[PDB]
Amino acid sequence: LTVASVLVLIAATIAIIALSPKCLDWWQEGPMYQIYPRSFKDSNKDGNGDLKGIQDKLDYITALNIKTVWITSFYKSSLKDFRYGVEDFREVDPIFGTMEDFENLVAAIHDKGLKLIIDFIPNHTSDKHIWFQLSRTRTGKYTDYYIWHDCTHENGKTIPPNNWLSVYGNSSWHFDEVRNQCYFHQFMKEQPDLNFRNPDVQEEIKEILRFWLTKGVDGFSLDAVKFLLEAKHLRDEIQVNKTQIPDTVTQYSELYHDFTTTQVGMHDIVRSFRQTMDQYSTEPGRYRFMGTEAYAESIDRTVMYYGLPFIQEADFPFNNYLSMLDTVSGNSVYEVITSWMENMPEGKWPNWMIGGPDSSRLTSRLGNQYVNVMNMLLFTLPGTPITYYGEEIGMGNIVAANLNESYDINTLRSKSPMQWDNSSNAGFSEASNTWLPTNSDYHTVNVDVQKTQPRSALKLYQDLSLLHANELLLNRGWFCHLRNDSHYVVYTRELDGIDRIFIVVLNFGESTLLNLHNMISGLPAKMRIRLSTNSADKGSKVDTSGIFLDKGEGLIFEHNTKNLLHRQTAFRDRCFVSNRACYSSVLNILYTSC
Amino acid sequence: LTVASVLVLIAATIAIIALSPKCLDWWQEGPMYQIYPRSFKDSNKDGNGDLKGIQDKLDYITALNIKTVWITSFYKSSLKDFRYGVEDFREVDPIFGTMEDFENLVAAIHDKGLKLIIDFIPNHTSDKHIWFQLSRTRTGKYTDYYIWHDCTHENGKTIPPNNWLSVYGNSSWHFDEVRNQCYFHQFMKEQPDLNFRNPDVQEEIKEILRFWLTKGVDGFSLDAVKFLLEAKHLRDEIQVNKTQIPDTVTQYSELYHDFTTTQVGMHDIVRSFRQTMDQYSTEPGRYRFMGTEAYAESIDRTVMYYGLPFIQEADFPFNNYLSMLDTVSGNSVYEVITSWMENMPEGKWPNWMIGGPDSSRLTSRLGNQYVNVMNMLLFTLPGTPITYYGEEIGMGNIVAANLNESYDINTLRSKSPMQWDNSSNAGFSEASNTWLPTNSDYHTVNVDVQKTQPRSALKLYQDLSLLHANELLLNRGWFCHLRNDSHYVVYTRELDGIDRIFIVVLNFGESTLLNLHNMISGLPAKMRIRLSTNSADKGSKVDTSGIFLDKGEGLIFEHNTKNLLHRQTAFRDRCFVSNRACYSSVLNILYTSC
Amino acid sequence: GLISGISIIVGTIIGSGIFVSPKSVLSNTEAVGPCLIIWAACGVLATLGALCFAELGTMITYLMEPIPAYLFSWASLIVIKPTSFAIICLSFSEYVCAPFYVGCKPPQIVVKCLAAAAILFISTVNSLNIFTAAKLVIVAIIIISGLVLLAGAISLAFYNGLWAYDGWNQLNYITEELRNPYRNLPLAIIIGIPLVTACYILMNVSYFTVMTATELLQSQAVAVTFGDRVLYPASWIVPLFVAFSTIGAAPAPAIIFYGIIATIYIIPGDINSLVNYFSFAAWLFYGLTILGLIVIPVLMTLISVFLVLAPIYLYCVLFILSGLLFYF
Amino acid sequence: GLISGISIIVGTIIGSGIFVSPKSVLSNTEAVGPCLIIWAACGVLATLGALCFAELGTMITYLMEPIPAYLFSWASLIVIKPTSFAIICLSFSEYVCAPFYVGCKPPQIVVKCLAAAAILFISTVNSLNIFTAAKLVIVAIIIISGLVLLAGAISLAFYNGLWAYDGWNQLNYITEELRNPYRNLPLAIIIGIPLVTACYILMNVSYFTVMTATELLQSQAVAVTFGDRVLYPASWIVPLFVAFSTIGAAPAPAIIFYGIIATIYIIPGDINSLVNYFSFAAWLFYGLTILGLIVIPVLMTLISVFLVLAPIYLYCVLFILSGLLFYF
Ligand SMILES: *[C@@H]1O[C@H](CO)[C@@H](O)[C@H](O)[C@H]1NC(C)=O
Ligand SMILES: *[C@@H]1O[C@H](CO)[C@@H](O)[C@H](O)[C@H]1NC(C)=O
Ligand SMILES: *[C@@H]1O[C@H](CO)[C@@H](O)[C@H](O)[C@H]1NC(C)=O
Ligand SMILES: *[C@@H]1O[C@H](CO)[C@@H](O)[C@H](O)[C@H]1NC(C)=O
Ligand SMILES: [Ca+2]
Ligand SMILES: [Ca+2]
Repeated sequence: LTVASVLVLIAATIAIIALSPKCLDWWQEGPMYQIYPRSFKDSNKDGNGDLKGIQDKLDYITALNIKTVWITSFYKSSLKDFRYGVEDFREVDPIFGTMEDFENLVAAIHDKGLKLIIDFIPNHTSDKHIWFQLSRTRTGKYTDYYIWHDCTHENGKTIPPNNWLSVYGNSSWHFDEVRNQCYFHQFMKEQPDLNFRNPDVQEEIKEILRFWLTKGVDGFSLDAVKFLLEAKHLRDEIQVNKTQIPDTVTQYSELYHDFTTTQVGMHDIVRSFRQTMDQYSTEPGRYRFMGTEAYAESIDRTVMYYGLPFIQEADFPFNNYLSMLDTVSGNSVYEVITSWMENMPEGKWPNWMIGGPDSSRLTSRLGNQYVNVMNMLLFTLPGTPITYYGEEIGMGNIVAANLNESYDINTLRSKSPMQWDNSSNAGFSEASNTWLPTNSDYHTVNVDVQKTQPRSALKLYQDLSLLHANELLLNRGWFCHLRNDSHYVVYTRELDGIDRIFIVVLNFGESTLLNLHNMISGLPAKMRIRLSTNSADKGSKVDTSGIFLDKGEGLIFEHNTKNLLHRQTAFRDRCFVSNRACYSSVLNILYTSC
Repeated sequence: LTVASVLVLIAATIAIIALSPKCLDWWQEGPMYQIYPRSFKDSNKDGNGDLKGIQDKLDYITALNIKTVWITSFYKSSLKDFRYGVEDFREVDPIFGTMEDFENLVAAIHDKGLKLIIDFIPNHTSDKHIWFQLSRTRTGKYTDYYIWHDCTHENGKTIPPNNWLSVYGNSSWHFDEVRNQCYFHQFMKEQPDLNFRNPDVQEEIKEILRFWLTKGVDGFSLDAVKFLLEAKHLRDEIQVNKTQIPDTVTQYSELYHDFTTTQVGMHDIVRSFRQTMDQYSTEPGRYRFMGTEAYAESIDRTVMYYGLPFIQEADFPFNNYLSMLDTVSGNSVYEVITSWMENMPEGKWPNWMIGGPDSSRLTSRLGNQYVNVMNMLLFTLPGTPITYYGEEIGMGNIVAANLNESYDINTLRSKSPMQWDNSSNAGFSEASNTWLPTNSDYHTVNVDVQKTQPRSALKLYQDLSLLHANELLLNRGWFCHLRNDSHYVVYTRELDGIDRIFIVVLNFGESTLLNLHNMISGLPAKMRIRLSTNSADKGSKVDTSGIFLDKGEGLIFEHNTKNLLHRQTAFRDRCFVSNRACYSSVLNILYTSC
Repeated sequence: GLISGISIIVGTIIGSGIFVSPKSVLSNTEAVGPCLIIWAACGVLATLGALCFAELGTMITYLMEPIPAYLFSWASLIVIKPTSFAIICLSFSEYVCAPFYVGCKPPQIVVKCLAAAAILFISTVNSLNIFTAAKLVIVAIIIISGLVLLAGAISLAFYNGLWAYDGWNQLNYITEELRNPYRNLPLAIIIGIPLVTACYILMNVSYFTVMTATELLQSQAVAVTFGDRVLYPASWIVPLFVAFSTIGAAPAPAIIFYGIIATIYIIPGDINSLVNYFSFAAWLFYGLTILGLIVIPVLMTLISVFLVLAPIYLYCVLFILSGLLFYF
Repeated sequence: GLISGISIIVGTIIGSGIFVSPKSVLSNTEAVGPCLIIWAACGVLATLGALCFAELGTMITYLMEPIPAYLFSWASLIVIKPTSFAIICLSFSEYVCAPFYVGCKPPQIVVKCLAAAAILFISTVNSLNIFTAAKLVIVAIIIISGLVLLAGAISLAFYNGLWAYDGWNQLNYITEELRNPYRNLPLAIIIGIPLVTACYILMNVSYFTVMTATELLQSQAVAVTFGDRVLYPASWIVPLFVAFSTIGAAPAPAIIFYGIIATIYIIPGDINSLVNYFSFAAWLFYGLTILGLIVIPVLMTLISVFLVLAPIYLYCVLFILSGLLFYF
């Protein structure tokens, strides 16, 4: 009998190994907390943030159950704004410390189990770059590193070869008196676009990627992908106003950009970036993440960066939606969620971010009442929640100050220093005359004040990430949204074998009442709440038919049943899942077939 | 001692297996002989060629050392010309036999060691197709199988949504009175373009590919790849003449086609075609070939179909060059060869074809004197030589006849029936009033006459394919071209370890004399000829300094030396190879390292 | 009892010759029907031969027949045991390096040094049941998997077809210690060898339903090509089991002498030039053994004279017609 | 002579405990320097113990020591031999299924049934040199490849560090038939065990130069992660050799009783809860053995009392001090 029982065990183990799904990578589980390196924490007492200040506050990052950091671009740049025109990719600016300060930051990050991500701008460079200074003199192989074209430039004014306009001004062809030819920049006067059609240039970007990968940056995040390649035929773009007179079109909005954005072969360059990073992802635990971050485009063009089922391009593109939305309601939020889940290919991992560097703050664009409900929506979605720095608490925008450095007046309100304490400059730096004035109402909004008091908008961010990390329904579960409303958004998170669902209700309306008996069938007379967007009514009792919800109010209901909506014939076109799996309570393991 | 000698043998075998390169596939070695199914051979005595007639003449195909057939599109088509508008992809027309006649043809081909290739047109369909007849009535899933757009069509004429013109006429948007909407065809009034943005349509093409792959067609050959996808934004194309008045542009030449050719995502559809055929290529000897056949475009766009080093797209695109060349000289032929070898990525297999269906004959475009020299150029190049039917001998064009069927007046001169015998209709068919009049001078030009007489332009095609198949220098060897001339084209074929090179000299001039001591260094006082395009003179003696060459004259010189040009520092930028390998005379095996 | 004897008989008959024979037996018949007919004829011939040996070996217990005995002793030391020892190693070499060369056939240099290394290895191991179990698995898999998808020149076909039936002349030597040979040894042969014959026929039809007749000629190892056209995901188990069992089927001075002169047999001869070289001398002495018993029969004699006069090489007449005539 | 005895001593000392111990010995010391110091202390302690056993075993030839003897006999049948038999099988289970779960740790259900299947397999095989050769290859490869890229809580570190030195108490039992034990057995220990100690130190520094200190905690199998970060193309040879040699290192009523009660030891205890469970009772009787000799020793006694009073396990005193005292 034992001789049969010994193989029945080996057959059981080989079945578990064959039925166990692939474990979620570090970029799939755990939220991200995007940090601005200049407005997070200062250590050397100079006025600007540094990489050492992020290492000192590393214990606070783990307190929020954060997995990845995604530090914003920190390079030796002559232009700190406008897509971060870099003049030296291998070196770091005098600010943010030195190369040794960066090596100590990534090492301390790996000791606490965290992951790092750095921004990468392969599209353009700076005017002070060693490649551009050697291109104007036609020195060696660098003579064709940029898009150069012969243009006429007489006594008074330059004439571009075409009407191609830059995103931040006029005349995206500028003339220089050294090379006597116009160069294509498309972003700014001091940001020449790096010609990617040169096989030498495409290989030079590989050396920059491998340089940081050996340091252990644990992935990259491309900034401008759709501006890489342009049309070889320097033809004029189609104007939006056909009757418009030429010599007047100077705005990037009044022009159809069909020859300077998303050209043939642009994705193949993105496909080659993943192939280079794949050489460093051979380790079982050391996987490399790659983000495209293509903003200001339609939904069908964003989902193309996910790749094809037979060729890998990128893990996921950064979800620009939910950030440009100024006025939120039941229909605007529902349209954004369905636009991403319906256009994304199946088996991919979505993502969501409420705010970012080039966007207004949450409480300044939506309001202080929507800070709690938007944080729950970020953690109750199947995608990887991405959080901006200072977004876990309610940090308002600041007025535009006149800085001597070349910085964008707009989109600078989000670069305010992090409010740590209630001391001078909100504890961001012990020095005076900081690079940006700290927000005025920092004595009432800071990490130290919100930690000591209950019912604050800091504990809600803590237990949401804890609920997202501990519970398996939020990590890898189905997403079944219920119809469409203008005063409430309700969706259900479920998984096979759990015998328990999560009902998330977000108001986004005007203090209306919800009847849960009209949306989901089979709910009991009383249901319990888990977290709320108020932290004061958790573990309470509410009946389904009639629920009192305020403006900024959100609830999570935990019901025990084996009547999952994803199994019913009605909820088949409104249920999405990335990794379809089945849970087993008896044998605590993950199953593919069930 | 023996205990050490036994492992020294195993170490030798495991070294040979590890150093042996990959064997050349069936599409890399052996020439192709493209056959027109309607003008090759008739069996049932009806007037038109059939697939049974190709089976009867299969022994002649093997007599030319031909590896692949590449039969031109033979489907149930309502339009036999203009990109072969098919109305039924699963069935065969009444002509060319039935489905059983095709199954007996592919089976007889595999018995003689030959390979088959069929043409595939996934771009468009016919008006009588079951998909188009079901699309005009909006019946089920077929309502969006074609590019439909709402257009105005009042009493007198239709108005297209844009100025997109077809390749063969005006107004590539036509109106139908059933669906009351304009459909996009881009080729002809009865050739609606199949909308590929529909996931259902892209999957329906997979079922057509798998249908013929189970029959054993041994690969496909796509017809129109650059016309698959179009721009979703129905915007007007840029006119070549800016001052041109609208309502007059009706020619495909006076319009820049930037929204209807080579769109974003077109290659991804081609990448998916190879992924479907890869499921049938798992066998070691049963590999599937895929050709794109993108004509009328630049060289940088043609080489993009070769694929990337990390994703396979196609084996090689069909080389449209060397066919549109009407006047041949030393510079026109040299530019074509260098344009393909310099733009093609390394490790790929090139190709060459002198003529085709949509092109004039060789002796009618170049002359009867250039028939022998162009056949040597096809077999002395590293690519896969592709030969049109009737091209091995000198077959002239015919005058344009008025046929009752919808056929193109031009490009029909190449569809003349094959001249087999000197009997009625040149032995093509025993019936009268054939579909196309056989060329008049068939009593002097036929396979039977050229076989019995020596010094003909049929034996030169036989021993060229024999020399290309027997000798390894022509199968897989280096290609080092010498400088540039207007009255002779000289290149050298060599391989490491052979200790012997092949010097090919083609005149393409006006009966000039060549001094071989000025081009290649190290040649002896006397050199022998191998084929000498003109016959007879083979195995003769000619000194290097002074060689008498006629207009249509070509020679192959075989010199024994270990002074390969590809090893010298001067001939480093003019030497190309696909599979770099070294030969060993002592041990008759292929080596990678040497 | 009886089933044990049948299993023992089947075990010593099914050797490493069923997946090497079809390639050489189809190159002579050039068909499928005649190929199966020749295989059935070879099977019934081996059956009759074993049935006759079962009555000739249990009545005289070299032992069955002076000069003839000396010739048999001399032939079994050069052209019988060492030649069959090299064919098994050549079959193992052409099957262990076959998956490495998918598109094209392996080089002749690689297969010879690998076969010579296999000879020196087992000759050293032997100088100091698992093979049978794994061998019957491939024969069972090919037959079973073949059924789920189903429902001058004449003398060389016999030479290649009878190589698969290798061991029918040494059945009474390992079956006289089981039970009474009264009605057990002849009974285990009249239904044991035809069972292998039907097993070989069911295994040969499994090749013709997957690959066509013309593909069998250009295929040195017919089993490795059948393993990738049917069992595509698991295709390495066929070239591994048939090679792991072949090396098992293949006295210090006797092994060294059998491994030294066997290496000089693969240098000037291929795998096809040795089968007709071993089966010539083997069947020459087989006919003398049947002739010695005489000194069904009307057909056994007319078919045996044809098997000898049809082939009637230069390196063979100086060994059997010149070697002993200088000694005698 | 002497070198043969040294090789035999080294062979029975270097077991499957050098690549399982560091993970548990660093989780208690939480450093690198103290870790190597604890390893050197364990090595010198094993050296002194073997040197004392070399003088205690060759003068009284259970054999080294009434009631105490009975207790030793009773303990060696339940908590000594069967427990150590389960730890070896648990170490084999956590190493043969480790490469399958790269990103995350294996399930507890899978490792227990696989360990129980390994117990029933070897218990059946035993009821009816290649491992050592392949084991020394991995130790040599990791050390060599590590050099080409180089140029309360204190008691648990000793428990996990001394598990690698498993076999130092049974050296005189298999070394008294080689030569004179006058100056050969103590000589092959004073330079044989420290040679393994230096071998273990050179093997541990090979891990800290490839992976950092924090990566060693979240790595059940530290050798499989070292095999892919250095030998990326050939990374399957490390998890295969250390698993093929571990299963080799692991009387009908004695084997059945040792395999039945060992299965119930892996259900409520992990691989970490059993090392401190076996080393507690083992070193408890080791101290009584040294104390019996007194009634090197000055250090063996002061270090043994510390190993017992520092943890002071509750589920152990009711099995060895309560189980048999009710039976006796
Ligand atoms: C832009 O379009 C509008 C037509 O709606 C019209 O003002 C004109 O065509 C364009 N504007 C100018 C200033 O030309
Ligand atoms: C355009 O339409 C008219 C009407 O049929 C036709 O005669 C003409 O041929 C078309 N133009 C071309 C280039 O075919
Ligand atoms: C086409 O271009 C030429 C200018 O070279 C001029 O004839 C005109 O702009 C265009 N022709 C017509 C008929 O408009
Ligand atoms: C060779 O090519 C160059 C440019 O294509 C041309 O200028 C030159 O005349 C050519 N030389 C000969 C001998 O044709
Ligand atoms: Ca660019
Ligand atoms: Ca189309």
